[PDB]
Amino acid sequence: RGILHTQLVMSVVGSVQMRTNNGKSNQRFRLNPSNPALFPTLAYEAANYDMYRLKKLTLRYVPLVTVQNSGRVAMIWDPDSQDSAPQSRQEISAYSRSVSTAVYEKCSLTIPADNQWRFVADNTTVDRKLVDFGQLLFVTHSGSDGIETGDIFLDCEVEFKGPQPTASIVQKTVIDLGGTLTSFEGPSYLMPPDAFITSSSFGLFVDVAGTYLLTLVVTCSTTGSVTVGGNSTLVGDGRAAYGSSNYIASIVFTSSGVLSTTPSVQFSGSSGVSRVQMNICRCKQGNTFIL
Amino acid sequence: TPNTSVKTVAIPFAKTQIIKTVNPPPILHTQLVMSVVGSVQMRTNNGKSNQRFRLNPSNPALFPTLAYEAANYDMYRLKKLTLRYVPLVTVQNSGRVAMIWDPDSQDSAPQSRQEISAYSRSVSTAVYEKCSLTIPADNQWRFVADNTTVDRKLVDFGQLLFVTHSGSDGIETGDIFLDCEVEFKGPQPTASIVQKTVIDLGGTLTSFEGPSYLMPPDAFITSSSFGLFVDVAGTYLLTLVVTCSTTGSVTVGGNSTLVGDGRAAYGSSNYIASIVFTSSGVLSTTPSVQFSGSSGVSRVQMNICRCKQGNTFIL
Amino acid sequence: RGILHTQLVMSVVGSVQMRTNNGKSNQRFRLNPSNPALFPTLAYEAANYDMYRLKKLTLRYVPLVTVQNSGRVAMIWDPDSQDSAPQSRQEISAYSRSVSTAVYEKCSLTIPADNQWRFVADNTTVDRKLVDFGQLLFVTHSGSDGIETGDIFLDCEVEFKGPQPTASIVQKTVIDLGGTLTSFEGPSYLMPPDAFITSSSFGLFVDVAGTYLLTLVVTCSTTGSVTVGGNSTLVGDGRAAYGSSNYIASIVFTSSGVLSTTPSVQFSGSSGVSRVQMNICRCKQGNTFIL
Amino acid sequence: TPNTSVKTVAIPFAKTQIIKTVNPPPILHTQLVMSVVGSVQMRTNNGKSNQRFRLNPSNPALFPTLAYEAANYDMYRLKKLTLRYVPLVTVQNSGRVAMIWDPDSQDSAPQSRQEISAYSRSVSTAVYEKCSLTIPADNQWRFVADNTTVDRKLVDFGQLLFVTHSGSDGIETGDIFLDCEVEFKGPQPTASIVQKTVIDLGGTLTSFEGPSYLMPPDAFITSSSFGLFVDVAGTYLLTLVVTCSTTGSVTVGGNSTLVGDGRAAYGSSNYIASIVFTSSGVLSTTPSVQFSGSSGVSRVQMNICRCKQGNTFIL
Amino acid sequence: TTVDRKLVDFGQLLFVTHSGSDGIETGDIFLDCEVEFKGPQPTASIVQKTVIDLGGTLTSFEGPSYLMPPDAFITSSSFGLFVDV
Ligand SMILES: [Ca+2]
Ligand SMILES: [Ca+2]
Ligand SMILES: [Ca+2]
Ligand SMILES: [Ca+2]
Repeated sequence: RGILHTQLVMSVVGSVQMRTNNGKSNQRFRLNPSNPALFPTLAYEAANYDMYRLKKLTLRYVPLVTVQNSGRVAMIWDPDSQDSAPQSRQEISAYSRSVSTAVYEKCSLTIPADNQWRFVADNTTVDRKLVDFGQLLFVTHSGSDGIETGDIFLDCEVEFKGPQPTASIVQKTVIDLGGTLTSFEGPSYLMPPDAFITSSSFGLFVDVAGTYLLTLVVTCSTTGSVTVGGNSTLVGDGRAAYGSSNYIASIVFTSSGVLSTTPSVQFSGSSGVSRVQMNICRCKQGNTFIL
Repeated sequence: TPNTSVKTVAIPFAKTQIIKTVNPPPILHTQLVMSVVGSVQMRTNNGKSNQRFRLNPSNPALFPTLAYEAANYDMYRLKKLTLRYVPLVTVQNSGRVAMIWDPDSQDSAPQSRQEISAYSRSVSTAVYEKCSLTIPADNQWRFVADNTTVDRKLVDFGQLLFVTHSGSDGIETGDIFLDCEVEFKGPQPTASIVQKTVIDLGGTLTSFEGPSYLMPPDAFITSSSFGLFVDVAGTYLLTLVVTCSTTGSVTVGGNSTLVGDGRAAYGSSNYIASIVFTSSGVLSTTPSVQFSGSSGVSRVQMNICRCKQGNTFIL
Repeated sequence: RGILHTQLVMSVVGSVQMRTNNGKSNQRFRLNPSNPALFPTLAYEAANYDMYRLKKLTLRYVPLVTVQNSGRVAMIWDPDSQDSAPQSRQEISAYSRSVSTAVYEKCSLTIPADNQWRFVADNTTVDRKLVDFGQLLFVTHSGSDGIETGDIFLDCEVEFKGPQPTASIVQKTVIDLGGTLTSFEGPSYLMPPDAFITSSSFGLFVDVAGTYLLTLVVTCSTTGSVTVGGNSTLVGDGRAAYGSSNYIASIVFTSSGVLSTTPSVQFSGSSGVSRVQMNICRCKQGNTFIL
Repeated sequence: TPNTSVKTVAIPFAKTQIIKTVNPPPILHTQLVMSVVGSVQMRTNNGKSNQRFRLNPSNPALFPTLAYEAANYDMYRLKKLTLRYVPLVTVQNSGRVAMIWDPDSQDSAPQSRQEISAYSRSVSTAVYEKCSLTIPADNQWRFVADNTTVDRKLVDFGQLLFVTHSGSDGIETGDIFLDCEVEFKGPQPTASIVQKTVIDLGGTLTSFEGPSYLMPPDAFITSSSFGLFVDVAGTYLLTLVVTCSTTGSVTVGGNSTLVGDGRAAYGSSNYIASIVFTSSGVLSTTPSVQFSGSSGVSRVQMNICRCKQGNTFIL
Repeated sequence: TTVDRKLVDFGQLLFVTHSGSDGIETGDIFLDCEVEFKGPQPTASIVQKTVIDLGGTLTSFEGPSYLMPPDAFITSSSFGLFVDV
């Protein structure tokens, strides 16, 4: 028999109007084990292999808030991985596997598994449709806007066929003025609508809920302070440096996955930001820098 | 069969539990462990050390009564293990309490929201609603921790971690109970139930002679001051022996109060006191026993005994 | 068959930190019928006899507060009557008969009785251990500090062997400067840590929850007013007098047994208090003094 | 069998009860008695007299309908007696309501917390939670109270006391219901259902001719004023006959309102009025019927009849 | 510690020798028990507290019975204990 793995997926933040996978597109919750959002602990095993096959899948929304904040969390599975995110509130019952209850009460949803071996995404494939097992979509619509409602767990029995040299679990992203985040050599901790640069400032929203390690490489002309807040606190040893036209810093912070209308990591005060290069690693608290 | 099943849930109001003892024979044994103090940001074992709850019968936090019977034996098992968080609050206060068991006894604690859910064996419901966690047992015999070993991983059975976040700040939310059937194999004469802990400048606590009342992230020394954060909740008996150059005063902080006849004395380079205090184990950001006002503190040596309110000295 | 007697024992006041029998030592709840705390109505029958034997014993914590104040009331029986009060929170499960639930919910605890005749305490015995049936200990530890949580009832079937001329149910206590309450010729309405005198003032805390009658005899040099508040209200006819160096007053008040950080009966404004002599009787409301 | 039994209690939210009548025959009989007004300090029968609820069928407080049928008989029993406090409030308001039955009918009331619990037969739960008290019956036949006796201890079956404290101040907390199977032995012609009460200066009410609408701690006279605290909650018909020297006015206070055509007159040393008021029985610290402004009041004589809103005089 | 420890203990052992064979390891005494215990405490404080005044003897507090009152002597200038356990 296999081994179950309970894994944290989201911290569900409620909404008033209508909202999909909360701040993000219909790209986040792909059913591949090469996805840090749905698989925070199996992505390290998924870097060693190229074929997977799912056996048991349950979603387990567990509430956290007091029973005073009305809401409706829905959990939806697609067989596609390229269908668009749902548009209305009432385009929810038209899916195949769906559980939609109130915010304050726990749920469950079982997903029937196939028997086909599928590729583990270390790419840059064009068709995600034939690779993934499907999407997971999470919808909130009543109210109780800025409140951590609950959190969604996920249980798996994943087996892997033929191995591989390890896919490098360190991102590498580049921003230009007017550009977006563009990943390089994987994985997908950051999605492209997660950052912004100006002529003087810089910011990153991080919602995967881990403890990470940055290496800022920012091309500016003056120095700038680096503040960490909103979703994440410093494991406070953030040592930066200046020199030539580069700006180099290294940060250890612990995000919490919750949305906020403040960037998690923010760089301000400088002038003429042109490029920002990143590396994120998912480290632990012992990887700080002694003053 | 209509493909959508509407199920109704009636969330009533405050759920509580009522606990009676019988007790009968000359063995399940429920005990309190903590009172869960909710916090806003993120917190482990609620301000206590990163190593505190630790499955030996020679551990004062989990077994304040069995630790005396554990001194007369060497081997132990643990048969039945349940953790039975009981709420004390209505459905009005938000928050989350999680109960975690490690198979290690030397890991650290989260230090994230990521690590709370999938540890291996964890129950993470809300504050106002009851939990129940069971731990599967083994059949191995392990040493009772005497004459303290270093790698206490092959000795203990594991940790308990008790993580809360996103409260409901510092309120009596609930309390955690613990059940055991402990059996003991071949006996000792006894074990010395008096700690001996030593601090140097820049160092931490290093315990000798056992048991584990104080743990190394509980004390701090400076060139002129000294402090202990006793978080075990008993009534104790100290003997401060502090290598100073001047005299000083000893006050009793927030976690504890005197039985107010603490007699101390100065003399040679040593400074010797003897205090009887009663601690509560709740957090407070004051040292529970504080010695300040002196100069050139280098060593502090301790003896702690768990004595009642008649072992105080008399003016 | 016998006759049951439901009797009020405490008004349980919650606590934040850790607290035994709330303001008092491990002397209060001795299992003798010569104890006004555990036996407010059988102490009048216990003054006539010298041997007792208990038959049925139940404790019946009945709550009073709304279910918003978290707490933990514990009720503990000892077979000793000279063991010390428990030290920690977690030295509760190590007793023999114990029920510990939340503040807002009722409990029950039955105590198995013996068959030995034991002496009724009209003394000044050294060993209470062989006389009493045991202790009762009451512990509160979460929070909800200054709140009347509930009250503990107690049921008995007590039979008495050979009679006696009546033990005088009027206390007599003396305080000196720097001294404490020292009782004389019984009973035990007041315990020694229940009073304080200064060079100018005087106070008594009364937590047995009855209606009483004082005779203050205070040796001062000037007069002083007598205020009653905190736990008890005047049945308001308090007539005092002055004269020579004595100060004599007579008060009828009704305590409620609840703790408060104000003395129940307080005497202030005078100068050179040296001795205070008392007599307490447990009277009724008709024993006042007409103006 | 593990010596510690964890039992879970789910305290839901507001519990209520729903009461319907059927009624069928040409006999259990539920009635309201009070609406429990919680108080902060300590209070008996909620501001009413120390003697009010009193087990005769000739008592308007407990039997506003049977008192007319009780006039046609002499003996009575009481077979079934339940008291069934129904809450009207959520689990948010603290407090305590106790329900007490005495075998005496002439004792006083507490006047402490000591006397509430162990009276003989008492239920003392919280405000938000339901109670139920049953009273065991006898087989004796007792006189219906006519042509008022003095020692009404051998006549009545007992008292009801209804003590609240530590509220939740003056809020509609709950209400108290009362069930009876009353049977009557040999009949009278009738009984005169009109009180006659007389007050002198310094004295109290002394009732004649029955029944017990007003009770002696309900009225006060001065040299110049007069007041009644009617706490029975009906619609009545007064005839004030006050021995004065001057005229005066009559107002209707807080417990009651006019049917506003109260016609009075002066004349000789008497002063004669005739009022129709409708009282509610709730406390208020104003006299419900007040006569003030006169001089040298010596006697006040009364007649009260329980008349409906058509027995008012006309301007 | 109670005072009248007669209703508490089960008795004494006395172990009298005479007319020796002076201070020689002669023999040794063994003791057998089946002890059973009824209802439990938290613990008992296993640390003595004994106090001597001038002219007085040992008066023990807080238990157990390591030292007993004919074991110590004080003077104006000296002090001694005969620990025999
Ligand atoms: Ca590959
Ligand atoms: Ca580990
Ligand atoms: Ca006697
Ligand atoms: Ca009576």
